[PDB]
Amino acid sequence: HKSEVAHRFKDLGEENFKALVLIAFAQYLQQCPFEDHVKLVNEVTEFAKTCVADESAENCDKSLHTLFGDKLCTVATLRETYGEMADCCAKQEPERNECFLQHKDDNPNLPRLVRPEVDVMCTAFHDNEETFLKKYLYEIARRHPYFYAPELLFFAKRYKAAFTECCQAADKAACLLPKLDELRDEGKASSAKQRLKCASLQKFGERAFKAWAVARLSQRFPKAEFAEVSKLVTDLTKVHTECCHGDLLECADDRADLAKYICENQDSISSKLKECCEKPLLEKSHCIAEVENDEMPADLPSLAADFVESKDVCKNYAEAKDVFLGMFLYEYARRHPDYSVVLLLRLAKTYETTLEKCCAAADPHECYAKVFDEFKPLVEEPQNLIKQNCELFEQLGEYKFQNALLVRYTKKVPQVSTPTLVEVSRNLGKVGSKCCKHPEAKRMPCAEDYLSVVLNQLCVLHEKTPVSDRVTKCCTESLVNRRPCFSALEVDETYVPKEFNAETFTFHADICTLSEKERQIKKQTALVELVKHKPKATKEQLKAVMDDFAAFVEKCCKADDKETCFAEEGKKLVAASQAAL
Ligand SMILES: O=C(O)C(F)(F)C(F)(F)C(F)(F)C(F)(F)C(F)(F)C(F)(F)C(F)(F)F
Ligand SMILES: O=C(O)C(F)(F)C(F)(F)C(F)(F)C(F)(F)C(F)(F)C(F)(F)C(F)(F)F
Ligand SMILES: O=C(O)C(F)(F)C(F)(F)C(F)(F)C(F)(F)C(F)(F)C(F)(F)C(F)(F)F
Ligand SMILES: O=C(O)C(F)(F)C(F)(F)C(F)(F)C(F)(F)C(F)(F)C(F)(F)C(F)(F)F
Ligand SMILES: CCCCCCCCCCCCCC(=O)O
Ligand SMILES: CCCCCCCCCCCCCC(=O)O
Ligand SMILES: CCCCCCCCCCCCCC(=O)O
Ligand SMILES: CCCCCCCCCCCCCC(=O)O
Repeated sequence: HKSEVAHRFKDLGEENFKALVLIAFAQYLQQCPFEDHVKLVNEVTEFAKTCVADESAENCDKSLHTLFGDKLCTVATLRETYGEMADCCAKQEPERNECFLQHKDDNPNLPRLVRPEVDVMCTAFHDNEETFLKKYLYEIARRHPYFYAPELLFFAKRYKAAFTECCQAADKAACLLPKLDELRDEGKASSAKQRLKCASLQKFGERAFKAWAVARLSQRFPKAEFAEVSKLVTDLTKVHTECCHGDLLECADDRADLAKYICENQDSISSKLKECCEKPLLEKSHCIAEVENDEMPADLPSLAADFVESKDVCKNYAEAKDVFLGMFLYEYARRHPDYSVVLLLRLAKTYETTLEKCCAAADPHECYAKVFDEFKPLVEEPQNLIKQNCELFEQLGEYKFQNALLVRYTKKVPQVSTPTLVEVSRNLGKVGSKCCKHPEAKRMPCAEDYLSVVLNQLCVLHEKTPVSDRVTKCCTESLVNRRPCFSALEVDETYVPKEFNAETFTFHADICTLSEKERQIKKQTALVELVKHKPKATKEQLKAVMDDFAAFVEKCCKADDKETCFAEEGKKLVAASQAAL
């Protein structure tokens, strides 16, 4: 109302307010120590409480943008430490605010955050939970300055749930370590996803983005009328566009206003939002973004009537090409929550190509009579890819599925570095476990959701240091062609076997003494090097060498004086292996 900071403090509650202020400041003042940020937070919090006590107390009617900038410009070492950023303080609002957005550091050169020992974590968590939690919130925020602050706070609350539970349990390490792995992977995916949607808006443009949203919103809210979906898609593009411009408060206000619109209109949208729409502002937009798909209307026609049979198909199309194509996308996607959005975009684009050709024909109805037959192969290709891979994740388990991928992908693009081949192949196997566990109807969307970040990881890595033309081609293909292109890659014909290196296939007794993870990575590193040396080896021959090594490790980890039969019984492996292939 009169005091933005008082209204924020009253909507958020003191605990959330303090945490969000810490995140916000940590993301701009990335090189100031924890101590100094605790101080900014306590000052902003005591100021906010004076505004809550009296909205017309001094400085309480200042904009939150103004107060944020004022406190940044108050920092004593700002020019010494952040240089150019201090020059933003010479400008007036709103130009000061825009100058700060430009001058955050993407890659602050901070050491990797090392996971301490369970004992050390659980003790620190016990002795001062808030300093432990807030210090890690600070460490993560300074390192991820574009991470949406409310989403970083939702992660913090899950970390705190994981410590509260696990620091009291019998086997602390057995409880905690898997939860921290899941959270790390979920957090990294959310950080990659957030960056990619903004890069993609810029790369592929606003039209592609609105198509993507029509498809997603129609799957989620299949009972909403097209005009409601189109209104939601218009507001969603504005939210996403503001959010990518990088102003946290503008992004939060835009999200909150859309959340409120959706909650005020549940009857026109979904029967699934009641619980989300009872949450406080902080959790409401988060909650909606995760909501389950509504059930579609039971009694939906064939799309044939409006999109093939109707004699007004070309007239309807020519009148507003993107609205008609959007209506097609809406009707297709509301019927297929089991499809990837990109599959729905391939279908939409196939229909566009066909109406473009055939609406420029004397008997349009004849030219486009059988358009629906072109959808058959497009739909099956990813359905088959999922069946074949999710039934291999069955036969094998996660680890041996990663191994099957390792051999498949090393043979397709053997020029890729071993660490990239091991990383992507491990990650693609963990996409198996996230998504092959889901029923049929959720498999292709789960797969899409996780492949988009996995293949972006692989591409970004790749275009910073290229190695393969065919990878570059798939990475610079259209949105809809990227995955099909990767899946179309054939075993590399032109690749020359890599010259045998004796070191690479030398193992010691330490291998018996590594975590499960490090031992899998050492083995997977060797496997890739095996395929790189002998790319001609077949399934039968590689299984034979793998089973030989498998039998070697088990024998040479049981034996007395292990490190010798590793040297000795291990040179027998490497000779027997070379000949055999
Ligand atoms: O690109 C990255 O930097 C990344 F986001 F870390 C990613 F590794 F690609 C990832 F998608 F997060 C992921 F961790 F591989 C994963 F989430 F897909 C997973 F495989 F671990 C899960 F199981 F979550 F799918
Ligand atoms: O690969 C891309 O860059 C792309 F933009 F995603 C696309 F393939 F062109 C598309 F977005 F799907 C699309 F074809 F333009 C469309 F399907 F979105 C549309 F044109 F049909 C509609 F009007 F439906 F938005
Ligand atoms: O974009 C999607 O993937 C989606 F599924 F359509 C959606 F995420 F539900 C969303 F509805 F678009 C949305 F962004 F989550 C939202 F609008 F519902 C919101 F409430 F989160 C915001 F806050 F954006 F309003
Ligand atoms: O078709 C499939 O099996 C798939 F799983 F959907 C796929 F993920 F797209 C993939 F094609 F396997 C792949 F992961 F994209 C890839 F093979 F292209 C690669 F990323 F692993 C490499 F590095 F080999 F290019
Ligand atoms: C999100 C704020 C609080 C986070 C508390 C967790 C700190 C311990 C784990 C940090 C190490 C990096 C994450 C990981 O690899 O699991
Ligand atoms: C002066 C420092 C104030 C900065 C605090 C930022 C507060 C963010 C509010 C987030 C509200 C949630 C909205 C949403 O994502 O739907
Ligand atoms: C081995 C890859 C991940 C595990 C599940 C198999 C995924 C293959 C199909 C993915 C296709 C969805 C996106 C698309 O339509 O292009
Ligand atoms: C000249 C080639 C040396 C032969 C050594 C092969 C090492 C690779 C085996 C990788 C094992 C993965 C599967 C398993 O656990 O058995």
